[PDB]
Amino acid sequence: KAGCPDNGMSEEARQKFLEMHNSLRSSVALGQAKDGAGGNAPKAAKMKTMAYDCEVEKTAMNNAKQCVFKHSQPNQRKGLGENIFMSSDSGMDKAKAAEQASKAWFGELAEKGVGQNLKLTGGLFSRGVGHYTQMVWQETVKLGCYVEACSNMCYVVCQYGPAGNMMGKDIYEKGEPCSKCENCDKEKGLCSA
Ligand SMILES: [Co+2]
Repeated sequence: KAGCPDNGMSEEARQKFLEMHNSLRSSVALGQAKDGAGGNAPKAAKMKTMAYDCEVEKTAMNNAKQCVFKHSQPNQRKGLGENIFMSSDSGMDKAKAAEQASKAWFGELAEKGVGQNLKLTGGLFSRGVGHYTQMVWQETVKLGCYVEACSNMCYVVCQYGPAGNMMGKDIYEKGEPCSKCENCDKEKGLCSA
């Protein structure tokens, strides 16, 4: 979602990825997101707005173009986190793929649960909610994704800068929406720079 190269990724898909990420981060920040562990995820005091980044898309593309479903190694995406997703519908619309990937990742919260302790402990890290926690990582403010049509799958990779899912760190700071940032609408809960 914007000024990126004509590289096979659709603008519609870029826009959908960013829109979904910010919308879902907002829902969490406002205390509106159901948590499988009980109640809703806690409100966030300074959930940051994401922007789309063409350079992050470039390293996401390096993974997706391989048409093998797997996480890239850290040095193949220096300083970035990563979520991956696949569908058997190889030729599906890329915007539709963006929506499905974003929902599947976010769904870990409702389905597996996270709870009110947002410190990324070894326990939490091992419960398989790492796609969700990366989507709502407070300090992650750059998003870049690529969707590749492969022989047997539609393969989706998003990368995230700076990387989230840092062990021992909080996913986000708890508090009333906007309570710890200036450029923020109390009814949205997202902080801009
Ligand atoms: Co993963």
